[PDB]
Amino acid sequence: RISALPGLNNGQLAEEPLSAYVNALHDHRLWPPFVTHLPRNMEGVQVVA
Amino acid sequence: IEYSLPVPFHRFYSNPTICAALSDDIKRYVTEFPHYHRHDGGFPLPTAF
Amino acid sequence: AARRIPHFYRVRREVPRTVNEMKQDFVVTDFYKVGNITLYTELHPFFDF
Amino acid sequence: AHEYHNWLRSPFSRYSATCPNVLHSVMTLAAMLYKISPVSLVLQTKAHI
Repeated sequence: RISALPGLNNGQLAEEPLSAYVNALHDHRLWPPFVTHLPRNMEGVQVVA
Repeated sequence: IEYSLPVPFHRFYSNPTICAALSDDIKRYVTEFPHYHRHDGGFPLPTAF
Repeated sequence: AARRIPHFYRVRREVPRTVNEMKQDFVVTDFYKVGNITLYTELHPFFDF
Repeated sequence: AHEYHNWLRSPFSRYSATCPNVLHSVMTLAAMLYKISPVSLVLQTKAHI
């Protein structure tokens, strides 16, 4: 709740919500250190083994 | 979950998460537009409402 | 209406915000500034345009 | 070991290394993840943060 400004995160400019532009917790390019499922959104992100 | 039908019809009483759980169309719609997953209103009521 | 709620969200397309909703966007300080495009509408305390 | 191409750099661990174990340090790690970009600047400034 803190991380995304709910009073201003109301829109898009790319095919991404504004809340992704303001806080890293909200965009899909940053991953959590531990994964058990792959994410739904992986447009420009590519994963390397 | 099979006999229940969601109806977002008010500024209150229009939680996106519940109505996304209850119907697959609203699930697709919310995944398209994550910025609509918000509770200050702003989540688009249908054209009749 | 209750049955055609899904038909509205079937259309994977965005909706415009109302000027009242876009007007709530502004903090008390900068509601009066030139950056508030919605000011041309705030004509009457008791009526919205 | 690629620090300079990483997302979280050394000041993050330098903070979490001594922060007290209360909710406020969690919220602080979150607010530190605010992105710095023109879009993020306007979103933070319009909120007067």
